[PDB]
Amino acid sequence: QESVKEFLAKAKEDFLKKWETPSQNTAQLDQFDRIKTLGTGSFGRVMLVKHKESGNHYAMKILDKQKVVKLKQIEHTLNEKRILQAVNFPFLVKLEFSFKDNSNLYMVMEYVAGGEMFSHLRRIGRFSEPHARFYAAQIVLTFEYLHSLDLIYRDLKPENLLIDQQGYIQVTDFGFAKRVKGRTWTLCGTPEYLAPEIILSKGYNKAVDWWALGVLIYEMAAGYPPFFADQPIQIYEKIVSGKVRFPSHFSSDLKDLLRNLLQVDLTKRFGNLKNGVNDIKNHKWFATTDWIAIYQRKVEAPFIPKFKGPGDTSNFDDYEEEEIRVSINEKCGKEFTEF
Amino acid sequence: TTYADFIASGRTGRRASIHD
Ligand SMILES: Nc1ncnc2c1ncn2[C@@H]1O[C@H](COP(=O)(O)OP(=O)(O)O)[C@@H](O)[C@H]1O
Repeated sequence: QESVKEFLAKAKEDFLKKWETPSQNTAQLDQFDRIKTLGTGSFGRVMLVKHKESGNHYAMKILDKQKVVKLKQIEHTLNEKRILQAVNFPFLVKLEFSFKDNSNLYMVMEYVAGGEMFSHLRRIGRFSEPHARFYAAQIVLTFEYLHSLDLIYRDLKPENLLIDQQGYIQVTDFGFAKRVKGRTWTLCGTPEYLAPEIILSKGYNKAVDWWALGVLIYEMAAGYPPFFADQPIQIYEKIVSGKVRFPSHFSSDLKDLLRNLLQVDLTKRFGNLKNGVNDIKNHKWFATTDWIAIYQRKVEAPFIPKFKGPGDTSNFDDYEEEEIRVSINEKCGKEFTEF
Repeated sequence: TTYADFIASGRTGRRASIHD
């Protein structure tokens, strides 16, 4: 069953072509009517918009060029767009258009109306193992794909995982995604999901994404993360210790998988070994998982959000709106030339 | 319980990423 090797090989050729000669200026602001904010993160906002000529809705990520510079995220933003436009996988949100003006950078993605896994997770409390397993399999295949292209995601979390109309995951936010061979050192990500090697400024690799998968699986199944506190600094102390505790309801299989993902020793962490991703795929916790079926989206979703219209946002919280300004003077022109 | 302690903490809402 190594058509996956051939699959990845062709997938790589496809990626490299686009990574080599990226798409640019495929749209403009006036082609959309801005409706409402869907969510916000460290910087910029994501708005639900309607494309005039087609009538389709999209999620427009808006980035203030001046804020990007202030926060020293230039390179990261260029990575985000360059990578987004080049990738293609069933569980990666699609970048439909991208462009820029005097003040901002815009990345228009396909609108995923189901909302964040985060909201559903907090609301319901926690997911059953089969439910969590369903989502986990999708991330596993996603990281196998990304990693095969020398990409590190670095921002795994329920907040960046959207549920589509069929109940499948759509990964968003490549703000910290990077294409790297070897190690890297940036201190980035979300505190609760940081692998110990990131916190210890030792330098790290793809293995950090596998640690984050452990954190994700734990949080979905438990309802709360494996390492939490009121301040990030206290969180790092707990992560570094490595001492983890599992809820009484955790199956023996789940705990064994988690002990292998939330593994401080890189020579022992699953996903980072000789057999690589297959150590995870072949794990007992994933025994009932039909990997091909998952990739083909032929498995029945355990949860299908309520669909009330093409531009319905009932699955997202409401946010304080603010005018999208555009200066008559070009800002940071040289810095974002390739965007 | 761990649930209670989580629920009463200040990090149950959407978490922001860092760049430190
Ligand atoms: N394609 C999308 N469809 C629907 N909502 C989205 C989409 N992309 C992002 N969102 C919403 O926007 C939020 C932030 O997106 P993100 O890329 O993380 O931007 P920011 O830089 O503000 O963090 C998400 O957590 C989500 O609620």
